Amino acid sequence: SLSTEATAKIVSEFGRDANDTGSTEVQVALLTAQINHLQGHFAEHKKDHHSRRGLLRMVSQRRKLLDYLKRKDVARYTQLIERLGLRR
Amino acid sequence: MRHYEIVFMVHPDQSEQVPGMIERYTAAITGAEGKIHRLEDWGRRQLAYPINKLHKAHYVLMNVEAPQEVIDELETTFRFNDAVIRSMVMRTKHAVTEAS
Amino acid sequence: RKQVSDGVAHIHASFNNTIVTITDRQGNALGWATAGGSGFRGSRKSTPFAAQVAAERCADAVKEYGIKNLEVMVKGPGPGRESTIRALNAAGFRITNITDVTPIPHNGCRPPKKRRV
Amino acid sequence: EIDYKDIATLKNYITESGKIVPSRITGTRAKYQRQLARAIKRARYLSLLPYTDRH
Amino acid sequence: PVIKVRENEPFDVALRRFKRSCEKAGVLAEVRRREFYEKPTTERKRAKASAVKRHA
RNA sequence: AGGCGGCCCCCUGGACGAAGACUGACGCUCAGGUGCGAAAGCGUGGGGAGCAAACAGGAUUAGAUACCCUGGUAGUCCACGCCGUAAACGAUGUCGACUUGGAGGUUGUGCCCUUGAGGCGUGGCUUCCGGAGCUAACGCGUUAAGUCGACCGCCUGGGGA
Repeated sequence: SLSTEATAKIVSEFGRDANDTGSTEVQVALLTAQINHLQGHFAEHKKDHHSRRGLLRMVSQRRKLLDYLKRKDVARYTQLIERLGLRR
Repeated sequence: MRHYEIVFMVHPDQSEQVPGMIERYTAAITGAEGKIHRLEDWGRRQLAYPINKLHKAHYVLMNVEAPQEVIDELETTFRFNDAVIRSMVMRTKHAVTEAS
Repeated sequence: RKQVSDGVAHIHASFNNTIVTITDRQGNALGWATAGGSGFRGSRKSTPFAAQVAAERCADAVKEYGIKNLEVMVKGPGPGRESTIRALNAAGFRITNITDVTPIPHNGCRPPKKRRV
Repeated sequence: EIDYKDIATLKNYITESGKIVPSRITGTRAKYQRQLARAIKRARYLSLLPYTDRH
Repeated sequence: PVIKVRENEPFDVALRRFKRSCEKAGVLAEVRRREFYEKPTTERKRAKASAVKRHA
């Protein structure tokens, strides 16, 4: 998944200093940082399906927060989905 | 940083390399910003049954405070090293150095 | 023949029969006899005194080597493995200790289904 | 138990034929008995507790 | 497994030890679990059936 | 949840024990919709100990396409999908509130000179006995089959099916 040092990276940049981890940017960036990792792990194997059941929750929970982000602040919201680079 | 328990035996026929062998690991953890927490040579030790041959054997154990790769890179030297038949890592739960 | 004074009686005591084998230290079997190869057929093959008589027939033709000691091999439940050893007692043998020889599978082959009789 | 290197006390958990004695007779914590097997089957290749006396 | 011969000891005294030695598991009794083919559903309920029998 | 037990690393994930901040209703339910999904089998590339359908042989029987005995194909083990069904049961929808008891276990955790494996609280789960209550009874019975709040699901004689 992601390391504690690499988890510490996402909170600060997408949050208000290093202390805003409840910011959805932390999770989604953490989640965005994670879908690609398992994407790497899932890029190999292709046999880690049940962990891919861990894979979807990231993608779906990623959809949830961004769509959650849309209602609260689009000016902020538009920042991350481009910042997280999904949707066309 | 994770702490790990590293225990590996040098065959009694290989008893001399232990001084040469461990120092390389000493440079192996010292390199990765981690250090040693306990390094004891228990000496040669009897084993009840042969591992496809021979009884008794020489034991060496050392605890580490180093990253996974130096943990992982170190586990590489052991597989290739036929002198070091087995070392398997256990636990972190903070580092300790005690007992006998 | 050849004088050994230290043999080995491998007792295989089947549910139907109790077969014991005499052998030397390297395992090179010297002699061997069966409870069912000693009279008893069908039901009577797997009886203790049937295993006892097997020891009588197994206990002979193995001292012709002049065996003076022989380590023993336990094997499984059933009529033998107790009467065979008793008959071996009749000759005036010595035995220090008896150690279990059971291969304990650690979850190996799929088990057997009970005989739907 | 805790470690595979102390086969001396590990031996009380083995019958004379190398089959690991049930911890139920030996007692020991439920988790502790597991550590015995970890030190025994895999560490076999380290020759900790004998198979049996055949050879 | 070595079953050794001492000096002066009759084969009768160990006679008790002979069956006690392997009765602890039972060579043929555990052989009873490779003679035929059994579904694992049998043992699990074998554990289940035996588990129930084990409640005094 | 099915389902999960020889040993070690990555990662996960969920879960509960003590205080301190954080925001403030941001909650529960869900048609449709979305994922997973015990066992067998099959498709496809391997593997291949046990074996054991089908199927061969020997026995009983009046007869025994079986039970009894020797074989035995598939398959059972590593890789991709499908199939998505079963006594998948505690025959016990989901979430929140109230309520005699009794007696254990295990798992946090303070307390107490542990003055000793103990004594005294604070949570979780769970094991057995049972007040009330209620039930057609059977019994359940503070994890309610006793007392309330929301959503969803479902049945209308037997066979046909």
